[PDB]
Amino acid sequence: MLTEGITIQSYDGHTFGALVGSPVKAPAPVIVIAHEILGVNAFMRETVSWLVDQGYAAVCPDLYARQAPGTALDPQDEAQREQAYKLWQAFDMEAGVGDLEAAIRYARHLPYSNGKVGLVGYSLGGALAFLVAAKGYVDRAVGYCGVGLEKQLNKVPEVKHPALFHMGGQDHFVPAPSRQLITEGFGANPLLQVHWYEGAGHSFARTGSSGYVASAAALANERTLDFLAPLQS
Repeated sequence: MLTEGITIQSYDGHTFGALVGSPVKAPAPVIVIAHEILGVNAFMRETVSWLVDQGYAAVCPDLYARQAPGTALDPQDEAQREQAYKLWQAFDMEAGVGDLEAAIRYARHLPYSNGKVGLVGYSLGGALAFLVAAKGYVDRAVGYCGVGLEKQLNKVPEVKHPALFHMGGQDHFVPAPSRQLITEGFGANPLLQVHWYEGAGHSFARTGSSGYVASAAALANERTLDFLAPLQS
């Protein structure tokens, strides 16, 4: 689901929609949410609503618009999971970073903006969040469950704004040697944080998922809110 009439235009003229939640009170910092491999779906709607309740505005851009506009897949359904995997496989990461850059500029100039922008990414979006942190487009970035971080380590010293990552300790995408590489590499830059959630796998924070772990999701989300709080007026 997207907000009717909202259009954001990127570096190369491509345009894309977004789900937008205005803040309870103006002004407010704006959080750009980078979605999972499933597009702008029920969990994005819930995440928008949560951040608004917590004193933010939120913008969740349609990052699959270069492949199939309006993707919104329900992970309960096998056919929709399959569609999600196929879209992810073909996803252009560099274009996603450019699209996020455009969504960030858009967020910055919203009328109720207090001038500060954060980004929160999940799954596909958690990997995008690290790339955005390396580019330095936002004041603070958060990624949950990012895949392939261990292949992006040479970007660690490029990070010049705080970024926080939450990773399941049992995430099959991140086996022991990858966990050790990420732990050692990110630890060299004190602007980065990476927290591991023992006994939690991938999607440990996605309500409704068979991988959801309420205690781990609780701790991660609390740390997220405390990390974003300094953006507030």
